[PDB]
Amino acid sequence: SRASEHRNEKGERISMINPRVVLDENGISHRSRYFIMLCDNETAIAHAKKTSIWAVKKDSSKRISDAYKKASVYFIFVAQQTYNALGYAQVVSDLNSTELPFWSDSSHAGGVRIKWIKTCNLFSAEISEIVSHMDHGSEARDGMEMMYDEGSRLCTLINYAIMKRIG
Repeated sequence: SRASEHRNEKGERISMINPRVVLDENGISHRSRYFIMLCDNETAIAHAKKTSIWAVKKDSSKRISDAYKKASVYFIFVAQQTYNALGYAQVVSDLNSTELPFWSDSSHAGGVRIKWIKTCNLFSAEISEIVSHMDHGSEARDGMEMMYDEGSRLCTLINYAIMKRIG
């Protein structure tokens, strides 16, 4: 609990990576919010990367729409079996039950439009570690919200991994 007690002078929790970012007491930023998508279907991700659409499950739809209305929301995409990084995107529309992708099913409340920031298919060991511990030390649940510092690390690690493969 050295993260949870990392504070400014006023006792507000702050990010460990960016001290300018104030967090609530679950380590979440008011302005940039991050959700993990565990991808088990190569055809779905190929479709999502081409058409900039994703499906939101019923178990996480309410939290995701709450966040979309209050902050910038990002989805970080990771292969289910390996935690390979697949990319990250900003959510740029609210849930639309009419615009679901072909691969969705009754577990999904609706679709959202996204704007891709990075796309790749790469293993990053540090990405895998973060995802392995995202649910209070246990492995991530699909669609869960992560802490600001987790999202910021994942995005940088994806950016760095892509950058390094070009070289």
